[PDB]
Amino acid sequence: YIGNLITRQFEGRSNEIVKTTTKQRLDAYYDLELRNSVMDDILEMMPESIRQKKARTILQHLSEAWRCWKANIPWDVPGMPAPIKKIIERYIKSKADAWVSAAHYNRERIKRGAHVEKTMVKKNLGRLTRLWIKNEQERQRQIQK
Amino acid sequence: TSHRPQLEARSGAKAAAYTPTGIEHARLLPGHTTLKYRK
Amino acid sequence: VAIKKPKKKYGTDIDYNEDIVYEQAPMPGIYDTSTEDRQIKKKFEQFER
Amino acid sequence: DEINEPPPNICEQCLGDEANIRMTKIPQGSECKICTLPFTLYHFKTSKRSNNIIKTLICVRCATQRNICQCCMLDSRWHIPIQLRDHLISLVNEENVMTEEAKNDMMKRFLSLKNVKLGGAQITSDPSEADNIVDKLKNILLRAYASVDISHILKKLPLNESFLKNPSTKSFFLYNIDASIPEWKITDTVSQLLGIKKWKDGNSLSLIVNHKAKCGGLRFQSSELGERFVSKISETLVTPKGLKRGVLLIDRFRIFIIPWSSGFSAASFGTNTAENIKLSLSLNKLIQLELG
RNA sequence: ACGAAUCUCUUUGCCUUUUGGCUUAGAUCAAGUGUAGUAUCUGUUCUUUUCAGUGUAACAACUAAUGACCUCAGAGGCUC
Ligand SMILES: [Zn+2]
Ligand SMILES: [Zn+2]
Repeated sequence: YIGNLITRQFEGRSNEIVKTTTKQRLDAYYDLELRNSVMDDILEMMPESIRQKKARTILQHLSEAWRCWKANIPWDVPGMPAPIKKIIERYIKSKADAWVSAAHYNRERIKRGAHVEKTMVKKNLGRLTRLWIKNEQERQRQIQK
Repeated sequence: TSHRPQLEARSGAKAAAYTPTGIEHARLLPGHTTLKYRK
Repeated sequence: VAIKKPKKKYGTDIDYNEDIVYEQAPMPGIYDTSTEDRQIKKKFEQFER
Repeated sequence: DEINEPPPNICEQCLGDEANIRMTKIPQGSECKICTLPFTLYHFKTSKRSNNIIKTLICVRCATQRNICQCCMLDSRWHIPIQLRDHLISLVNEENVMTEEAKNDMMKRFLSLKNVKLGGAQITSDPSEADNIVDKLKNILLRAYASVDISHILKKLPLNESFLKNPSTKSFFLYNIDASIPEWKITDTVSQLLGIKKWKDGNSLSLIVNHKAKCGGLRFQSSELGERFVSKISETLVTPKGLKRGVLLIDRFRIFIIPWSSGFSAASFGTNTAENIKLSLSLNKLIQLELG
């Protein structure tokens, strides 16, 4: 304990501090890996001549479409290339499975009563009411069809 | 602005040329010091 | 009275004006850029004159 | 590489004359003077009974890029300083070679980690490329203020009296002193002439030279030395009116003297730099009037 | 309706200062009546100051410093 303290006095803090993933920065790190994976797959599809500008705009459609899936609004872009639209719909459903299964897993925690954070109760409250109304809107369309 | 995505990740090329510190971490203490070999 | 410099905000802060801060020289090629550098140095000293 | 490191570059004249030297290696000793980055400090002593530790001040990367030793930082061949080395190569290749050093701590560390040679370190550490330039050094050896009211001051400068034996004075007036010819060189020439060497112990002579006015004066204690200073000077110049003046004789130069017959002091030559330049301009005519 | 080059112009191509994350859209969406606190101005009080001792006569000190000359290795003497 003191041997780290004294060497911090004499030598200073190391500049190579690498933050481990933690409960507080898991949701951010899940997004950094997700934007990288979508960026890599779309950039291979591109025949040629794609730069830091065109890779910057395409990652918007991903962010917009995740909002549309949360809204249960169908996400259709006119003039969108069908391979890229095939890619973006895939990663949303990847993210949808993590979004839904984390919502199930935390409800089982809350019913047991075993150490759920005060913010996490409100987040799980918000995740379910998306899922319940989404299940409601699916059932309305099946009756209509 | 001031809230941005990443264009590239932090590379390990930069931390390799730094001088080390040699701070002693709790998880780098000696543990499981013997390897097991398969038959 | 000379212009005051902006003070160092940290220890290894860099005066960009004093030196070429990360001089990557052009790679040595085979075409002998000797007289061209003399004409630059003559023109660069002429410009600051 | 921290487990594969070069041996240190030290001169022969830092190590000295003895055969076996016990040297102490400290694996991260002090930090380098040049790149401010740590290294293996080697330190040693010439003999066992010596009283001076000789440390390596710079790292081996800064010592290789300049081709110098780590201890005295002189060049490994020719054993000369770096500023004089890059000047001697400048007279051979007719272009300025120079090792330039960053003032910036991020650009002292940057400039050391590159594997280049700096300045005359391409010429030196190649023995073929160094000996031929010494041969090219050898052919070089085959060549081998009109508005000022100065009239208050020139009354006090003698300028009208003669350098004879007969006046017995302490002070003298040296004019025709170039902007070269340093104050120590005139006291050494007088003390060589009298044999009163190590004069600064007894304070036998005191000399004031301006180097702007191109004039000066030297004061003696014990006036009997004044006849020794007169009699030990043989060559004199007589102005075509008269009024003979002795010549002190610094190498290739000529310095004229007249007994002041009082103590001149400081400020006799001038009390302002702009004012002193006109006294040299005043004299330049009288030197030409004395000679021609 | 085809000139060898300059300027002025139209159309294609190129898009050039041409939307840079995340989560629970990240979260929420303004007083009718009856009384306080802070700032500024205005008024009052207290505090922050010292020496002089009328007139006349007599005596002493001051208006140390500056300039110049000389000796000694800055001081000493003299004059203004
Ligand atoms: Zn160094
Ligand atoms: Zn040396």
